[PDB]
Amino acid sequence: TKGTIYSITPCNPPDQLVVYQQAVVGAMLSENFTSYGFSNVVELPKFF
Amino acid sequence: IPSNWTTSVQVEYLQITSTPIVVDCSTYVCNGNVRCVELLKQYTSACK
Ligand SMILES: *[C@@H]1O[C@H](CO)[C@@H](O[C@@H]2O[C@H](CO)[C@@H](O)[C@H](O)[C@H]2NC(C)=O)[C@H](O)[C@H]1NC(C)=O
Ligand SMILES: *[C@@H]1O[C@H](CO)[C@@H](O)[C@H](O)[C@H]1NC(C)=O
Ligand SMILES: *[C@@H]1O[C@H](CO)[C@@H](O)[C@H](O)[C@H]1NC(C)=O
Repeated sequence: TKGTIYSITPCNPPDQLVVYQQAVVGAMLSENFTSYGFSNVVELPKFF
Repeated sequence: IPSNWTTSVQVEYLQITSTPIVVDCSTYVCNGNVRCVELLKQYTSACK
């Protein structure tokens, strides 16, 4: 119709998580959001 | 016997490290189809 264009991002990109002493702790993500019950999402270079 | 010398410089190069790569089995092959994931579910013995 007009000329606008749209990208198609995938729904669920893989997330990197960490475990220690047989429990999960911390998580490397892509979105500035607290997906799990973690109380803080420290923005860091190249990742959250 | 040798008398007073002159200086020179020689250059060498050594490989020291390789950029590591990591892969997600289920993303790579399934590509997000739940039924594909379920057919794969019986092969977790393999791709682990
Ligand atoms: C992570 O932090 C959250 C809150 O910051 C902890 O949550 C409490 O967990 C219990 C057990 O499920 C719930 O009954 C409470 O309602 C939760 N509180 C809130 C505010 O959601 C959680 O236990 C922490 N977990 C770890 C592993 O640190
Ligand atoms: C990330 O989330 C925090 C949470 O308060 C917010 O203050 C900040 O503006 C957000 N940044 C981006 C780039 O979304
Ligand atoms: C070596 O020594 C002699 C005498 O001191 C001098 O004439 C000559 O230039 C020197 N050579 C070098 C390469 O320094």
